Amino acid sequence: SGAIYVGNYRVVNRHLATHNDWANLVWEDSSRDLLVSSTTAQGCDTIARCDCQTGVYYCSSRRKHYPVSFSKPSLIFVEASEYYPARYQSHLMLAVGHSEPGDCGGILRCQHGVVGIVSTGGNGLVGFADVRDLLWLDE
Ligand SMILES: NC(=O)[C@H]1CCCN(C(=O)Cc2cc(F)ccc2Cl)C1
Ligand SMILES: [Zn+2]
Repeated sequence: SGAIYVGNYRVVNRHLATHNDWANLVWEDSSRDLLVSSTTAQGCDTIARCDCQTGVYYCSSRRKHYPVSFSKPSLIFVEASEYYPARYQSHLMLAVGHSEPGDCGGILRCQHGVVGIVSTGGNGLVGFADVRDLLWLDE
């Protein structure tokens, strides 16, 4: 669980979106595992606009933050689940680091701000759905 709040936006993993997020939909993309919904109050997260490859993510299964090097956003094959058939998930960045199914929603961030959220993982790897290209979150 976990979301990014930037202005009147709520960014969540599309597979964990609620009835409320779908009834207030702005944008959603199954290929990225992302869903953005409208909120009434103001959100104060800063989104990073950069090409950083180092940062810190929160791992809720360990109740700890961890520093990682992560790859550049790309199309990576993701094993079938109860939410999706087997497919390439776009805009994904991988890191060596601990991850568990309930860790989805944990924020990844660099000195510039929010980079993305935990979306995939397994075998000592952790995958993050990137949000730095979503320029419209700012405006
Ligand atoms: N983005 C997706 O399609 C997700 C949907 C939920 C399932 N999923 C995972 O990777 C689950 C997972 C397994 C594991 F061994 C360690 C961490 C995680 Cl996040 C793919
Ligand atoms: Zn950065």
